[PDB]
Parts: sequence; C-alpha cells; structure tokens
Amino acid sequence: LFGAIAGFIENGWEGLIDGWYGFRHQNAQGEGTAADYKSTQSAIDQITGKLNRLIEKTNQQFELIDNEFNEVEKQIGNVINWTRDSITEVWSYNAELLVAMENQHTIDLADSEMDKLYERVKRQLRENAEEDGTGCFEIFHKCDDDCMASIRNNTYDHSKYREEAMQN
Amino acid sequence: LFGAIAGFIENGWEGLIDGWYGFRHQNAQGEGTAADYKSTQSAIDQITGKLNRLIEKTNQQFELIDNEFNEVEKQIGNVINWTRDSITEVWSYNAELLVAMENQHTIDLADSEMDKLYERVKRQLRENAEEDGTGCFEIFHKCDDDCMASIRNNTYDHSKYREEAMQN
Amino acid sequence: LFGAIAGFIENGWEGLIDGWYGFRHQNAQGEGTAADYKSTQSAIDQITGKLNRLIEKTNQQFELIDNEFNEVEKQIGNVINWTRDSITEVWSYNAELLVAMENQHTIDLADSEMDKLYERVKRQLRENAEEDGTGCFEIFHKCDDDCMASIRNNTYDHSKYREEAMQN
Amino acid sequence: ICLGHHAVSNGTKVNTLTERGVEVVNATETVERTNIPRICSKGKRTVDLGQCGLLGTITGPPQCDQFLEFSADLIIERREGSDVCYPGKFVNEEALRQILRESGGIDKEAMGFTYSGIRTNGATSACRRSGSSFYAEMKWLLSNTDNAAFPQMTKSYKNTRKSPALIVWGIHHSVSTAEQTKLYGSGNKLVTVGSSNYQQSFVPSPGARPQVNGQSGRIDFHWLMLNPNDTVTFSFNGAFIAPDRASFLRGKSMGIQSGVQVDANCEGDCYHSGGTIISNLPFQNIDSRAVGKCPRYVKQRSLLLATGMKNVPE
Amino acid sequence: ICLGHHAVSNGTKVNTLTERGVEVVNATETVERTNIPRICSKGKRTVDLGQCGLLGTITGPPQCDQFLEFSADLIIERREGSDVCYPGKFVNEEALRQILRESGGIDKEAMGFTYSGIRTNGATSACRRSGSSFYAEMKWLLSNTDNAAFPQMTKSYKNTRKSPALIVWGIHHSVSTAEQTKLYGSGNKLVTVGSSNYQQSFVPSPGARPQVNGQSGRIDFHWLMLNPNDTVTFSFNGAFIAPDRASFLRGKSMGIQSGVQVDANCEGDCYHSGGTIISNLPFQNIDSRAVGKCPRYVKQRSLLLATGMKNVPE
Amino acid sequence: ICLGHHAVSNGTKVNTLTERGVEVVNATETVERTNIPRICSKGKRTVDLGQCGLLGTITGPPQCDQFLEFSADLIIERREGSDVCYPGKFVNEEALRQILRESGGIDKEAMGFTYSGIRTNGATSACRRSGSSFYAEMKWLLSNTDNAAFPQMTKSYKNTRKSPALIVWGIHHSVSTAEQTKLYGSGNKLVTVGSSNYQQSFVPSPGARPQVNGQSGRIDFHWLMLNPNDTVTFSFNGAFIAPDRASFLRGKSMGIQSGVQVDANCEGDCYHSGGTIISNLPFQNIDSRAVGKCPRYVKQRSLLLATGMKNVPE
Ligand SMILES: CC(=O)N[C@@H]1[C@@H](O)[C@H](O[C@@H]2O[C@H](CO)[C@H](O)[C@H](O[C@]3(C(=O)O)C[C@H](O)[C@@H](NC(C)=O)[C@H]([C@H](O)[C@H](O)CO)O3)[C@H]2O)[C@@H](CO)O[C@H]1O
Ligand SMILES: CC(=O)N[C@@H]1[C@@H](O)[C@H](O[C@@H]2O[C@H](CO)[C@H](O)[C@H](O[C@]3(C(=O)O)C[C@H](O)[C@@H](NC(C)=O)[C@H]([C@H](O)[C@H](O)CO)O3)[C@H]2O)[C@@H](CO)O[C@H]1O
Ligand SMILES: CC(=O)N[C@@H]1[C@@H](O)[C@H](O[C@@H]2O[C@H](CO)[C@H](O)[C@H](O[C@]3(C(=O)O)C[C@H](O)[C@@H](NC(C)=O)[C@H]([C@H](O)[C@H](O)CO)O3)[C@H]2O)[C@@H](CO)O[C@H]1O
Ligand SMILES: *[C@@H]1O[C@H](CO)[C@@H](O)[C@H](O)[C@H]1NC(C)=O
Ligand SMILES: *[C@@H]1O[C@H](CO)[C@@H](O)[C@H](O)[C@H]1NC(C)=O
Ligand SMILES: *[C@@H]1O[C@H](CO)[C@@H](O)[C@H](O)[C@H]1NC(C)=O
Ligand SMILES: *[C@@H]1O[C@H](CO)[C@@H](O)[C@H](O)[C@H]1NC(C)=O
Ligand SMILES: *[C@@H]1O[C@H](CO)[C@@H](O)[C@H](O)[C@H]1NC(C)=O
Ligand SMILES: *[C@@H]1O[C@H](CO)[C@@H](O)[C@H](O)[C@H]1NC(C)=O
Ligand SMILES: *[C@@H]1O[C@H](CO)[C@@H](O)[C@H](O)[C@H]1NC(C)=O
Ligand SMILES: *[C@@H]1O[C@H](CO)[C@@H](O)[C@H](O)[C@H]1NC(C)=O
Ligand SMILES: *[C@@H]1O[C@H](CO)[C@@H](O)[C@H](O)[C@H]1NC(C)=O
Repeated sequence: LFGAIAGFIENGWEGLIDGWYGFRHQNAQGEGTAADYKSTQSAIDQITGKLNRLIEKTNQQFELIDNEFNEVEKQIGNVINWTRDSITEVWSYNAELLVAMENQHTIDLADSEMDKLYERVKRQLRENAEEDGTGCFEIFHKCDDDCMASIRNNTYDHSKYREEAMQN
Repeated sequence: LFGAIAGFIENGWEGLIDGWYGFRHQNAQGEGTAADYKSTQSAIDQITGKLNRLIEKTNQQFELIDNEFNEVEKQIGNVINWTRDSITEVWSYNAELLVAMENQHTIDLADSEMDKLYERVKRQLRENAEEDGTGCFEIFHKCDDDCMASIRNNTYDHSKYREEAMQN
Repeated sequence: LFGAIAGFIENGWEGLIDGWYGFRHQNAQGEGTAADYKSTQSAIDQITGKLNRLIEKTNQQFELIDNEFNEVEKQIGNVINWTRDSITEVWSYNAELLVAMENQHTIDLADSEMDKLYERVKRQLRENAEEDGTGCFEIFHKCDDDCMASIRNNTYDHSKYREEAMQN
Repeated sequence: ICLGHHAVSNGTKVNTLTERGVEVVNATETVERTNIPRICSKGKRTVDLGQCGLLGTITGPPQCDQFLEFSADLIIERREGSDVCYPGKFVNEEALRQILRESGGIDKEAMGFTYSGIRTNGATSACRRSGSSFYAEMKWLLSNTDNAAFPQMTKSYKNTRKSPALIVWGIHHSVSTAEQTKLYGSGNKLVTVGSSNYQQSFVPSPGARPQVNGQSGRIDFHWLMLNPNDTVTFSFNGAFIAPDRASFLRGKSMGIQSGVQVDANCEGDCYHSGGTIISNLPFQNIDSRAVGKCPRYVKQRSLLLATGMKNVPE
Repeated sequence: ICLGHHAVSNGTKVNTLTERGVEVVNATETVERTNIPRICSKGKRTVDLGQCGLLGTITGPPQCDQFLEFSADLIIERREGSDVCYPGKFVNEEALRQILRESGGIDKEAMGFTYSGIRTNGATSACRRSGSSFYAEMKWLLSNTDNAAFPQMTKSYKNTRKSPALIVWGIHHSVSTAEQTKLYGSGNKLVTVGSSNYQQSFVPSPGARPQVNGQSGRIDFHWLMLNPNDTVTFSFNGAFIAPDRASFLRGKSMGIQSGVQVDANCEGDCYHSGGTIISNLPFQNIDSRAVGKCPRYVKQRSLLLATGMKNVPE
Repeated sequence: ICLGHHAVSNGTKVNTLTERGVEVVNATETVERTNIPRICSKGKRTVDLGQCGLLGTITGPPQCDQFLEFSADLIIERREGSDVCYPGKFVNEEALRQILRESGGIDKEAMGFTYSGIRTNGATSACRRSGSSFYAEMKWLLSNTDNAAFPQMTKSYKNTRKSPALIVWGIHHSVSTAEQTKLYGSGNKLVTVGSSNYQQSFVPSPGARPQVNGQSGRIDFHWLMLNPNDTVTFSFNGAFIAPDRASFLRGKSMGIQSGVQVDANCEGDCYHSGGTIISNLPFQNIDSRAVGKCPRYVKQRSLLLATGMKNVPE
C-alpha cells in the first residue's frame, strides 16, 4: 500500500465522472475540474489485463464416472464421491485465495497510480511551489487556465516562472 | 519493499515496548521516547485481518474409504492411496506458498507503514526543516516538549514558526 | 509498482554491462559510466532466492496404478483417468498462477530497487542540488571525478559544499 | 493545485488478503450461477435416446429399434430409458455405458452364426412388435421340440476389422428346473467363452424371481471386446441368448443424462442434468458433476473480483 | 526529530517468497501438531461397539446382542470387534460398513418367514448364550430329520416402508459332501435371489477349511437393499441361512475406528485412530486419514506465519 | 548526476498477473521438456524382465527360469514379456503386479506337499525345456492312469515366517467334458480353499477356446496371501494345478514399464516408458503417468519465470 487513496487524501471526487484521476485547481479565473488520461488509462489497462487472465478456455473435457439414474456400486461410489469432494475443496480454496490476492493487488496498484501521478507533477513544478501535504500543491506564483493546461499536458516550464515564486 | 525498515533505518528501537512505530526526539528539555497509535494500529489491524482469513471453518465432512483393522482389496487400496497422496502433495504445496506469499506481504506492508508515517510528518513540517536522510529530521528552529507533542498529534502549524527557520 | 523503471525513467542503459543499477554523470573532466553493487546485489540476491524456492525435492514417490501393456478394467480405468486429469488441471492452474504471481513481484521489486536507490542518493545531497524530475539531479555546485566517487560510495558531505550551491 | 481520484455513491463490497467487506468502485463476478434449462446442442449431431436405454442399442429391444446403428457427437440418456424388454441386466453395465457414451455411435455387423439341430425363433410378450417378439440383435436359441436335449454346439467369430468388436451374449435363467429342461433339456448347462484376451464361463440359475414386465425369468447380459484378428468362441449347450450382430465404435462423442429439452438455438459445451452452463467464468456453483468443457465447481455462491480502486466518499 | 520502529532481542525465523530464515518480531503456527488422545464426544450420541463388529449388528452374534437396534451420531469400531461367531464373512463387506457408519443407527423389523416341512433351530457352540446358540437375526434352516431331503421352498418379502430395506442371507459351506447331505440331503443345492434391481444366485461349496472358533465350516454372508414397494424372493433348497429380520437406516452419523478412550468432557469433529484433533488451524501434520470436519493434512511439520515486521537489532 | 538501470537488445517475453508478453531482461524455464531416452539406473539393483512376465516369476514358465528368486531396487517390465506358457491368466492380475513391483524381489520356499494315489508329472509342449515341460513352481496333478478317478485329497501349509506368504494355485479348464474325465475322472470337480482371512472355492469349466501357443485348454491362476501363523488348506478333487513353492517379499522396490535401454551411466528417480526425467524443475510436460520421484505434470509446454527486471530500450 502506497498511502494515497484513503491515505493523505481523505476523500474521492464523485464529481469526477470523466476519469479515474484528475486535477482540481483554484486560481482567479473561476474554477474547473479535469481528468488525466495517461494515469486513468494505465490503471484501466492493468485491471483489464486481469480479467483477460481470469476468463480462459480449456480443451479439457471431462466425462461421467457417476450415474444419476442408476447408482453405481457403493464401494466405487464412495471412492468417487470422496475424490470429487477432495477436488471440490481444492478449487474452493484456490478460488478464494485468487480473488483475495488479486483484489489486494488491484487496490494497491490503483493507489500506486495515484502516488505515481502525484510525485511526477511535484517534479515538474520544481521549487516554484511546495507540497501542502494533503494532496494539494501551494503555488507562490499565480498560474492561469492557459498555464494550468500546460501542467496537465506536461509542458509547464520548470524554470521560466521560477525566480518570481522564489522570493515568495 | 518500500525501503525503510531495514532500509535507510539501520536499527529498531528495542526500548519501544509501547507500540510498533514512534518518535524519539532530542531538544533541550531532556529526552523522551513515544509511540504512534494510528500507525501501529492500522498495521496491527491488517495483520489481525490475515489470521481471521487463515482460521476458517468447513461444514465439509469427510468419511472413511479405507480400513485400518481390515485392509481393503489391493487394487482399490492402491487407487485410494495414490489419490490420497496426490491430494496431500497439493495441500502441502498450497500451504507452503500461502505462508511464503503472506509473509512476504506482511513484512512489506509493515515497511510500507513506516514510509507512510514518515512522509506525512515530513509534509507537516514543510520547509521549516530538512531530511537528515537516515530517518531523522534536522530542524532549524528549536521545538519544545509542548511543541513536540503538537507534531505527534498532527497539530503543528506548517507556517506559524516558519520564517524563523527560513533564515537558518 | 513503484514508478521508476519504465516510469519517470524512459530508457535503460544497454551500455551498462557492469551491473543492474549505476550512475552516469556529466561534469567537466570528461565522462564516465559506473555501476552500483549494493543495489545490484540486493536485487540479485532476491531473484536468486526465488529460484532456490522453485527448485525443490520430494521424497514423495509415486507408483503405477495403470498398465500400458495390459489395459486395466474399464470402470476402474476411467475412475483413474478421471482422477489423473482432475489433478493435472490443478497443477496446470497452480503452475500458471505461481509464475504469473512471481513475475509480477519480480518486476515490481526490481523497480522498487531503483526507487530505493534514487531517494537515498537524493537524501545525501540535501539542498545542495535539486531533482530534475527524470531520474537526473541538477547540481548548482560543480562536482568532480574525485567528488563524484564520494557520492557513489556514500561519503559525500551533506553540508561541507552546501553554502556555495545555496546562492545558486 | 490539487489532484485526486474518482468515487461513487454506492460501491461494491469485496474481500481481500487482509480485509473483508471493503467497498471498491466496481467489481465483477467470478462464480457462475446462471443456468440455461435446456440442452444447448447447436452444431452438434445429437441423439435423444428417450425411452431407449444406452445398453439397449446393442441388444435391441423395441424401444431401441430406431437406435441400432446410431451416430452422434452428443448422446442424451433419459430417465424413462430402458435397456430391456425381457427382464434382466448387464454384468459390468456401467463400464459398458461409459464406453458407449464416447463411442460416437455404433456400427453393426452380422457374425453369421448358423444353426442346425436346434430352434431359433424364441420370443416373448415382454418384447412386443407385431405380437410377441425378442431382442433384435440377439437370438433365443432353443431345443427343436417342446422338450428334448440341446446339442453341445460351438460357434466362433473373428474380428476381421481394424477396430475392437463389441460382442454380447445372454444367459437365460428359467423360472424353475422344470422350465429350464422344457427349453433346453435336462442336465447341468454350461456356456463357455474365450479369446486371446478373455477367459470365462457361465451356468444358468433357475428359480423364482418376482415378475417384471410380466415375467419371472431373467436374462443375464454379458460382453467382451474382440481385438483385430482375435477370435472368440462360444462353447454352449443351452440357456443361451446368441449374438446375431457385433458392434463397432464409430468415433468420438460425449454422453450426458438430462431431464430438460434440446435447444438447437444455443451452443453448449458444459452440460449437466438440469441444462447447459454457458460461461467464460473460471468457476461455477451450479452442479459439481457437470461434464464437458466446464468451469471448476466451487462451494462459494459468489466471489467478487475488484475491477476498480478503493471507494471513499466525503 | 527521529522516527523508527520496535524490535526484540530474540525474534522468529520465517520463510518468504524470496528468503528463508528471515527473523520477524512475532509469528504464529499454521500446522497443527497437538493431538488429544481421546475420542472427544461431548454432545453427541455415541456408540462404542467394543467387541461387537459393525456387520455383526445386522446378523447378531452374542457380542452384538446389545447392538441389534442401535442409534448414534457417532459410531466407534474397535480392534477387538468381530462380525462373527460361526466362522464366515461378508461379500462386499467394506461397502456395507461405509453404509452402516453413516446410517445413524439401525431399526429392525420382522420379515415374517414361516416354515413347514423343515427344521429351524440350527445352532453351534461357536455362538454361546445359555449353551449352543446362533445368530439372533438369522435362522439356520435345516432338514426335518438327521438326514433326508430339503423341499424347494420359496420365501418373499416386500418393503412396505418409505426407506430401503437392508436384506441379509447366508450360505452354509459344510465341511464335506457328507456333512452337506446330513444337513440338507444330497444333490446340487441352489439358492436363487432376485428383485426389481437385484439378480444373483448361490451354490454351497463343501470342503475342509482350517478351524476358526473351533469350526471348519464357513458361512458366506450376502446382502442387498430393497427399495420401497419392491419385493425380494428367496428360491432355495438348502445350505441356506435365512434372514429373520430386515434393517432400516435411522438417519445420519459418522463412523471411526479408534483405540483410545471416550471423553464426554471435550467436543470433537475431526477424529482419527489415536484421538481427536481440536484446532482452528487450516492444516495438520498428525494423521493423513483423519475424518470428520478436519484441517488439511500437510507433509510439513511446521509453517510459521509472520504476525509482525522485520526484526533488526542495533 | 543521473542514475538508471541496465537493458538488453533482445529480451525475453514473460506473462504476469496483469500482462501477457512483457519482455524482461532474463528469464528461466520452469517446465521440463528434455527427456533422456534410457532407463537411468546407476547405483540401483536393476532387473530387466525382458521376455519374462512379472506374474511369471511366481509360476515359473521357461522365460522366467532365471527370475524365480530375483532381487531388485528397480524392476523393468517389457512389452515382449509374458506370464504364461500354457495359455491362461490370473484372477486379480493387476493387484498382484503392483504388489510384486514394490516387493524388492521374491524369495521362494518349499511348501512340501506330498502325493499318494495320483500322478504328478503333467507337462505340455507349450512349456519347452528339454522337451515338453511345465511351470517350474507349480505341479500338474493328475489321475494315476490314462483315465479313472481322482481321490478327494486335502493339502495344508502353515506360514512359519514373520512375513505374509504369497500362495498361488491353478484351475485347469479342459477342452471338453471328455478331456476333463480323461485327466481327472468323471463328476463335478471342486477345489475349495480357505484360511483365517480367505474364503473361496473353484470349479473347472471345460469347453472349446481358440488355440493360444497351440492349446485350447486354459489355466486360471488364483492367489491369496497367508499371514504369519495362519494356515491355508486345499480341498480338491481334480482340475487343479498345485503350488510347489510359496513366495515372500524381500523388501522394497519400484516397478516401471519401458521400451528403452538401461543406462548405468546416468542416475534417475523419475521414470516413464520412454526414458528418464532428470530435472530440478517443479513441473514437466513429458508424460502424465511418469512414476518415481517426479516433478508435477502440467499441460503447458512452457512457463518462463522472470529472473530480471523490465526491459526497455531507447
Ligand atoms: C395355471 C395355468 O395353467 N396357467 C397357464 C399359464 O402358465 C400360461 O402362461 C404362460 O406362462 C408360462 C409359464 O408357465 C410363460 O410365462 C409363458 O410366457 C412366455 C413369454 O411370453 O415369455 C411365452 C413364450 O412363448 C415363451 N418363449 C419361449 C421361447 O419359451 C416364454 C419363455 O418360456 C419364458 O420367457 C422363459 O422363462 O414364456 C406364458 O404364456 C397361460 C397362457 O398360456 O395359460 C394358463 O393356463
Ligand atoms: C472322531 C469322532 O467320532 N469325533 C466326534 C466328533 O465328530 C464330535 O464333534 C462334533 O463334530 C462335528 C463334525 O464331525 C461338528 O463339528 C459338531 O459341531 C456342531 C456345532 O457346534 O457347530 C454341533 C451342532 O449341533 C451342529 N449344528 C447343526 C445345525 O448341524 C454344527 C453343524 O453341523 C456345523 O457347524 C456345520 O458344519 O456342528 C461337533 O459336535 C464330538 C462331539 O460330538 O464327538 C466325537 O466322538
Ligand atoms: C485327429 C487326431 O487323431 N489328432 C491327434 C491329436 O489329438 C494329437 O494331438 C494332441 O492333442 C491333444 C488333444 O486331442 C492334446 O492337445 C495333446 O497335447 C498335450 C500338451 O502338450 O499339452 C500333450 C500332453 O501330454 C498333455 N498333458 C497332460 C498332463 O495331459 C496335454 C494336456 O492333455 C492338455 O494341455 C490339457 O488340455 O496335451 C496333443 O498331443 C496328435 C499328437 O498326439 O496326434 C493326432 O493323431
Ligand atoms: C455420491 O454423491 C451423491 C451426490 O453427489 C449421492 O447422491 C450418492 O448417494 C453418493 N454415492 C454413494 C454411493 O454414496
Ligand atoms: C495404503 O496406505 C497405507 C498407509 O497410509 C498402507 O498401510 C497400506 O498398505 C496401503 N494400502 C495398500 C492396499 O497398499
Ligand atoms: C486412460 O487414459 C489413457 C491415456 O492416458 C488411455 O489410453 C486409456 O484408454 C484410458 N483408460 C480407459 C480405461 O479408458
Ligand atoms: C463494472 O465492472 C465491469 C468489469 O470491469 C465493467 O465491464 C463495467 O463497465 C463496470 N462498470 C463501470 C462503472 O464502468
Ligand atoms: C490381420 O490378419 C490379416 C490376415 O490377412 C492381415 O492381412 C492383417 O495385416 C492383420 N491385421 C493387423 C491388425 O495387423
Ligand atoms: C505473537 O503472535 C500471536 C499472533 O499474532 C499473538 O497472539 C501474540 O500476542 C504475539 N506476541 C506478542 C509479542 O504480542
Ligand atoms: C407403494 O405402494 C403402495 C400400495 O398401497 C402405495 O400406496 C404407495 O403410494 C407406494 N409408495 C410409494 C413409494 O410411492
Ligand atoms: C539468465 O537466467 C538464468 C537464471 O537466473 C541465469 O543463470 C543466467 O545467467 C541468466 N543470464 C544472464 C544474463 O546472466
Ligand atoms: C507364531 O506361532 C509360534 C508358535 O511357536 C510362536 O512361537 C510365535 O510367537 C508366533 N508368531 C507371531 C507372529 O506372533
């Protein structure tokens, strides 16, 4: 667990119907919420990869060894039942562990996509801003909706707006 | 593995009998060691959650198909033994992998609770202090036992003691 | 996934035949590529630990219950085949999941060794340099091949070269 | 600037390695519970035996007159099915069934047994056609007159084919020691049978059994498989139901037992008695004895796989 | 300020995916090794057969006189147990046992066979009571005089119940062809038996066997199950141990074989021959053939689950 | 300064929990496919039966004359092998084989049966030595003259050992009722056999079977195991192949069936019919029926375990 989703981020954005991860800023020119494709998609393409593994085919045919209309001889009957139940326990165990294991990893890799997004944006901004600590970034140079869209698409200049925010 | 416990923290505090994680400061007013509930508890409540999964009941009864006082016929005898040993190998394999897998994750999630605690406290302190690099934080404004207890309970002000430590 | 290898590091160094992880600097005295033992070794010693678990012996002998030269009676024949195929499905399932699970973790722990190396070197340098954001560190005090070799072996002074880089 | 993640009003509780009942954004089912109550048989050559029993297709009671040479990819047995007109049963009957289920159907062939100095047209009112008849692939051998002896005959048949030949004969067990003689004359009757693989022999056992189909006599049905170029010989002296034709397995098939209708509108591959399991899911909680290409049976009714992240509301 | 984690002097070595012998702070056992050497039977209706054999409870030798109609949730067989007074055995004996183990006990019922023109009080010194006796649920049918013939009798019994009726009969194998005639007169003796499900017949086989319990003769015990409304008929002429009462399964139970005492002080659900396994652990390394509600047997003696973090001292 | 990781030109595609065909730096195989086409038998006492059949080693046809008392850690059966000279077979033959495979070899011992008033040197041209001979461990008992009766004899043998004794006898099935009398006189022939564990009896069954090895008669081979201090008795009157010597299991072994050569140059522990599987890998895709100390069979041809990191080129 990477400590982000249900970590230092106390809630989730139910207003975000556009994707899995996104940015919500607050400058002067009003307000707006967005969405992040490359973070949303990479996590989506990984969960999708899990179902494609789960759903699988077998050319492994199985036949009858029992008879429902005419009960087989008891001795062989019980050996067959005993064996079938033994295998049933194995598959019930396997199925439970698989899902538990997969779910644990699914959640963690999703939380590991939040932190992976975060820290890279934190790297774009250099010393031109500082970590608020609760998933937010406190800037000391006012950025606009033309400049905000330049951070969303990884084009913000990590220096050509720095010296101004340095004094502050 | 998150690289903390047996990472950039070379030892563990055997003096810490109060909890799993805690703080050990060193200002002027003497010395003291503490403990952190929310970090200790969240990790404890996760390990506890693992045993509750391990310990489980079955309404799956199994009967005899063998006879210890009077050996069954050899052919069916060997088919039964062969089957029992086949299942025994499966369960021995399952049990070994489960424990190995769980232990790997148990350790890692514990180490992932150290790093999760750390980085959040590092976020509280803002630029008012800097990472020593070995699990310690070098402050450039002297904090007291009334102020230290304000960092332990997440109440320290991330600004109203800053400007002083800035020059230093 | 820790987001480093195939993360904020877009490529790998095919020129690095010396180890798994290393440093590639660029000061004035020319150029050079290195390798990092403790990072390479710890990851190597973990992968090695995985094969030693995989390769294992059994004093579990299995006998014949079938006959290839003289087919057994059909009823017991089919019960035997049915059982053998049932176990075959279990082992094919186990083998596939094991490898998939191990491979997932192998990759992630390797990526978790990059990030573990990185952040510790970032801690050595203190405020005497800043994160470029793409796996590189921008220094504002020129370091030499005698000084570079002091960062490689964890001996660089995190202060006795600081004040100079501070103004810059 | 601030970043975050999506969330929903009502999420889905799943179980993990460490938790139980943790809500995620979205999840999918892993265990199949939806059954279709018909035999999905699209694209397959199907044979519904109905009233004919599987073992009947070899001996040929009236019910199986239309199944003496069937051919199938899929074979369906029915509860009302029956291998028998004149009361009796097969020794090693279930092995024979499992053979026939995957046989892909059967092909008959005359063995060409000829009979001198005996009778051949034995019949019964338990096997009705025009009136009293008998098994179509068998022959009720009998003494010439309404009593008298039965010559120690010996018939033989060589499998000239490349495939194993299903041979089947019958031992008549008369109601009494009086009835046995009236049919085959007095004396210990002995039917011996052998091959380059087989080795056995049979004696009748007269005596009163309860009436089934109106009869107190029984017919033991026995069988063996004849390998290519191997020969089988029937040393007998009475109380013997002679094989008229042998059988050969056409190829490959699957056999099921069911009580639901056939549907050529849907395609199935995993079957059970209550219908067809069409699913891509790895597991199922419908029928542990389902056969064909099936998901694994599990005890659990439901196992939800998380297809989303943690779900935390404000 | 500095932060860290707890540690201990002596930790616990566990094994991981990548390591082997890594010390953690605390760990717990997963494989059960602690056995209690008694049959924990608290709250269950228990029946210790002791000297009585399970199959004896149907035929009724003196040992099983107190078990002719038992009733149990839990059945314990004992090594000293015995199904027999007069030497002999059951055909398909182990199937019958597995039936009786989960029967929840048995209920007897008179079949009401009446006998004219024969004897009925056959006994032996192998079955002692007052003096020489016989199986309590059976009847040693015999010729009227100290020789002579045995009329071809025929008895029948219909299961008027809603449950299957356990029928059991016996074939006496005399010491010689002299002894067989002295008991049932000369000639080939034949016991035939049938139902709407069953089909078989039996001949004695006189000859010298070694002496068990003091006797060289043997008694073959055979059995079949009668479905509701189905009828069974016994066509016989001698060498025949007649059933006096039939049996019905009370309900459900479990059967074990053990050599340790019963303890109503502890509650068990997983049993084996050396006692009871009381545990919540998922696995066990005690007895691979343990039955009931048990953890899975594993070869490993110990598998430690980490319940703590890495343990690193100064 | 900049840090990074190594990479290669051509990497290895592996599969993960979430991906399929992801290239890593290095990977290793987990499923074994490399077979060695010989029986690796270094360090083991090996016995190649060749033409002798496993069951032959008890009865002793000419092929098995050199195997009447063998001793092995490893036993190899061969396709050309045969348990028989005079045509016949064993009842419960496969159980007996599985017993002999793990027996560690056999030790013979005279039972000491003596014969008065009969013949003893029965032979056949199916068992050639000097000329016409017989099974070496058996005895073809016969009537004194070229006809006449056969006295109701009775032989007995007590296992004075600490181990179970393998007893084997034979029932001769003559070509006809004429041949049976010419050998053992007229009348219903009966061979009865019992112990403190066993209970059975045998009748011959004359009649024409096809010719195998040149003969139309057959020999049923039967067997039982005698516990220490237990006694076995043979009440018979003809049509009977007497046991001359009993057998005892030496210890422990393993039995395989193969068609490839023996190689004392390599050491094996997992065998199959096409050779030896030498591997440390946990799984294998070679033979599902491989026996010994083997990796688990899996359907998959290959499962690559990543032994390196993600591989990303420029
Ligand atoms: C009290 C009295 O006189 N009653 C007779 C009554 O016997 C008779 O019924 C016949 O009963 C006999 C047995 O006694 C058989 O059951 C006859 O049935 C058939 C059958 O259909 O199977 C007739 C058939 O011709 C026979 N076939 C051959 C080849 O033998 C079979 C055969 O014997 C048995 O199946 C073998 O066990 O029996 C049945 O007609 C009635 C009618 O005749 O008349 C009363 O007077
Ligand atoms: C050399 C000599 O004269 N010895 C006799 C000796 O035979 C006799 O012992 C009796 O031996 C006979 C066999 O010869 C039986 O074993 C008798 O045993 C019983 C039994 O207890 O089972 C007596 C009983 O009355 C019989 N019951 C019935 C219904 O027949 C059974 C029964 O026949 C067998 O169990 C069936 O095989 O046999 C036994 O008394 C002794 C004592 O009389 O005297 C010597 O002179
Ligand atoms: C038309 C004619 O006259 N042909 C005879 C012909 O019978 C005879 O061959 C012999 O055929 C008889 C059966 O009729 C047996 O098959 C004889 O074979 C042996 C054998 O080798 O097994 C001879 C041996 O001595 C016998 N051993 C004993 C102890 O009996 C066995 C034995 O009977 C059988 O194995 C049991 O079924 O039979 C065979 O010689 C030939 C040659 O004599 O001559 C023709 O005139
Ligand atoms: C085997 O199990 C079935 C149900 O799956 C049960 O109805 C049947 O009685 C059992 N067979 C025997 C011989 O006990
Ligand atoms: C089956 O295994 C048991 C021990 O579990 C052994 O004592 C017995 O001999 C085996 N059964 C047969 C018929 O080999
Ligand atoms: C069991 O499987 C084998 C192949 O593994 C096959 O050749 C054989 O026919 C099967 N046995 C029976 C009795 O169907
Ligand atoms: C819920 O889960 C399934 C599996 O991923 C998916 O097909 C479906 O679209 C999901 N619902 C949403 C919220 O998209
Ligand atoms: C069987 O025998 C015939 C005799 O003509 C021979 O031609 C044929 O090759 C044989 N078939 C087999 C199965 O080898
Ligand atoms: C050791 O492990 C078990 C399982 O978690 C726990 O009950 C016990 O209290 C632990 N000991 C300590 C140090 O608390
Ligand atoms: C059995 O037969 C009786 C005859 O009276 C009938 O009343 C009853 O319904 C039948 N029982 C069953 C099992 O249907
Ligand atoms: C490839 O993988 C195996 C297993 O780790 C290893 O022995 C071999 O040396 C590897 N090749 C390289 C690149 O070292
Ligand atoms: C078998 O009987 C003999 C008789 O002398 C006795 O000495 C020996 O102890 C017995 N052996 C066993 C297996 O107890």
